[PDB]
Amino acid sequence: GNVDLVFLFDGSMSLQPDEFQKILDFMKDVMKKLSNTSYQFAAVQFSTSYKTEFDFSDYVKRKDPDALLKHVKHMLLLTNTFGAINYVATEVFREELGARPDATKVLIIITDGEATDSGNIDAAKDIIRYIIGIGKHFQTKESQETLHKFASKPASEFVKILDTFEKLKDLFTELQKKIYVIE
Amino acid sequence: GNVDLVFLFDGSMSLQPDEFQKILDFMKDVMKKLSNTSYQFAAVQFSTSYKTEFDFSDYVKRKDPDALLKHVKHMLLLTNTFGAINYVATEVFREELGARPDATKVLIIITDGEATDSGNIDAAKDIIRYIIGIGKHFQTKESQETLHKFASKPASEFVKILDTFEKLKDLFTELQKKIYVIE
Ligand SMILES: [Cl-]
Ligand SMILES: [Cl-]
Ligand SMILES: [Mn+2]
Ligand SMILES: [Mn+2]
Repeated sequence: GNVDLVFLFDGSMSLQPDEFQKILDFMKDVMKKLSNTSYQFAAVQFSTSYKTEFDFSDYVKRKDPDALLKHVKHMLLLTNTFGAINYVATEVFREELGARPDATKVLIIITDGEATDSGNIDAAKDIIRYIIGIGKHFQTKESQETLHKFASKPASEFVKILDTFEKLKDLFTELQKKIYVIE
Repeated sequence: GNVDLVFLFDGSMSLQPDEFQKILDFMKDVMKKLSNTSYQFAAVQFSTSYKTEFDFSDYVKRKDPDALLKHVKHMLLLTNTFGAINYVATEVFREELGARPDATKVLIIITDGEATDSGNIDAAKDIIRYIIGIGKHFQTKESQETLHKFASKPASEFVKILDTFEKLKDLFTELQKKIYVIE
């Protein structure tokens, strides 16, 4: 059926210009591949606070991915992941913002560091949540587990750990192998 | 998993140059949208006889549909669909020709007239068969009914009827709404 997918990307102080660009490229690639499908998209940059770069209505109005993200500016601040996730659940997934009523909700969280805040993401528990942890900040198994709480279960399918930002290209390659025209 | 898909397109005399071109356009549109996925394609033109325009190996070596179908010459003869389907079953789905051993076999038959031969297609029965009947030769319930025996069950899912070749543009729009990234 319909799929309303939200990209919640890390814009923290740790990211180098090229790394931030690779995150933007990844989001665009998936969007272009899935253009003219039953998917609709929204994008929110998060660091210390949260900013919807374009919401569902924006995408519907102008499907152009490159145009939708042409305005993004790297925040360069903290990594308040609990707040960011709750922000999507209540401020982005809204009918008035273009979200479709009984559409399946999906969240693709991309981050390069552990969350600097805490609390709960209970309000977002019914959204299908994928998280992509990139870079040396996720070298240890300990740091990787910290991401499970944000993603759906099992972690084996929903939590993806990438050692480099270059690997985002590999991940896109792999996701395309999972694309099918369903009966 | 892996999907080996063969397009079997009508090259009969009834087809005008632009109608035959729209059939090719449909095939290429499909292939382009499904590029870099688990799908691999082969195309066979049929009329009085049959011709593999490119096989699975060719597709793999040069994944460019436009380049893959540039030499196609409209046969302009009859409509031997029974023989054609049997040819795909035994002369196209072959590992030496690029077909993957246990990939799901799918056959997309595109035609604008009733078969001019008879027999059976028992040998192609394990292949998921879709048939697209286009035009004036299918304006009666009887003519449309004859297409059923070539496709998988139920006909309501595997038989597609288009009043015009223009409609192949519509059909492609429709099928894309069924494109999803599987878990
Ligand atoms: Cl950081
Ligand atoms: Cl004909
Ligand atoms: Mn960071
Ligand atoms: Mn014909």
